[PDB]
Amino acid sequence: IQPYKPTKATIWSRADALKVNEYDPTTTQPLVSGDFPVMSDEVFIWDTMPLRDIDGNIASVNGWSVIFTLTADRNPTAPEYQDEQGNYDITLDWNDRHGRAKMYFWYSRTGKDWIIGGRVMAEGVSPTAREWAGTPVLLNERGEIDLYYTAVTPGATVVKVRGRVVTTENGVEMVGFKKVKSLFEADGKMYQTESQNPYWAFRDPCPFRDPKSGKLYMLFEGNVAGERGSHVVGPDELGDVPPGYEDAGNSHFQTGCIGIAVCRDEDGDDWELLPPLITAVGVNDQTERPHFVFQDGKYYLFTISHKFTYGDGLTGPDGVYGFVSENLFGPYVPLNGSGLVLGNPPSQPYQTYSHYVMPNGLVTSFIDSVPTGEDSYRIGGTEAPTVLIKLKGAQTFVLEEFDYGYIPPMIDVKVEH
Repeated sequence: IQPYKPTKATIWSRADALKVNEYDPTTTQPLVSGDFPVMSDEVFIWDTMPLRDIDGNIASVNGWSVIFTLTADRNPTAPEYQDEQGNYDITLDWNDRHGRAKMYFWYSRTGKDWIIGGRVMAEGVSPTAREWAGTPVLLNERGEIDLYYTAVTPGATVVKVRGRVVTTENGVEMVGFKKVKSLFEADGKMYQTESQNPYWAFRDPCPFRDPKSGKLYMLFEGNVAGERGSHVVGPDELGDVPPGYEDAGNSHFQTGCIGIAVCRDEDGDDWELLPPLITAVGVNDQTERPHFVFQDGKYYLFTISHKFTYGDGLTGPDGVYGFVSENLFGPYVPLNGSGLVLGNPPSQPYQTYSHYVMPNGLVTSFIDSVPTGEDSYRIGGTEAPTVLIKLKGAQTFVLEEFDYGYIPPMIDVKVEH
């Protein structure tokens, strides 16, 4: 016997969070311009999910880059959205996107200047009208794709649906996404359920093949199991806080975690829930969109979070946070000491969201709200400038800004059917 340390969740502690610096130029997203272009006059987009293989490589098909987006109609003539003066209020329409979300695809041979493709699944295919985020996995040279996504209301279930990408020299179609299969939902002993918390999270599947073992696994956002309000911020959740910073307040209401499941097969058909990789009790309620970059034989685990969802007595920016380990199952340590990788600038604290760090270092995000004066602002619902970061040991560094929605491929796949 070679004894190994047992797998345990890594705790993102209150003490770690006290290190978050909102004013670090190496970990701040570049300022979005108030004159940003808008990709569609018919729909809003937000969470953007590039087509990729199971190993994480961003993929084009016959030269076409492809992205999937959460999408919602714009409703400029809806009476519900007319203000006291009879003028459309975009903010109300934008805020209502989540309740009407559906998956679209877009394509381009340049990795930008995206051409809209429309719905991936015909209306009524999804068991839930709300289609929340996940990952489109390109499977093979026939163009078969497994779309892993979150079927929301009733409940929140990780699901997948098979279909195919078909290309011509003029564009791209998504065909045959007809049969949605239930994979798993929160269990109540590891991950919190709706019964335990009406505000529970269970979403954002990120399947991957582990580069070391070759086994399939999948990340997702959850909350630590237990009745809402029953969690305890104990010594390990508090961490090594400095004098005067011992009060946890009511931070036991913040219970985010990064979950992981394992597949019993190579096809991503039958999955088993494992205990969480990272927990943030007393620190943040929302560790969204967990995803990996594998680099230098290490595991870089990124998650997106909000200022608003911080534990009582803590703060930090909206943006991307992350952790690094030598091993899939930990232990992880916070990048840059605090966990913060790329925060929104405090002068434009909601400019972007739902970042996705790709293995080439490029980070894509969507534009939310950009100030244009002391009191005024513009809504996005369109892609933000891509920004390059460098991962170096337990540090990250922001390097260079690229065009709006620039998502170049890492591989090209020749597809025939």
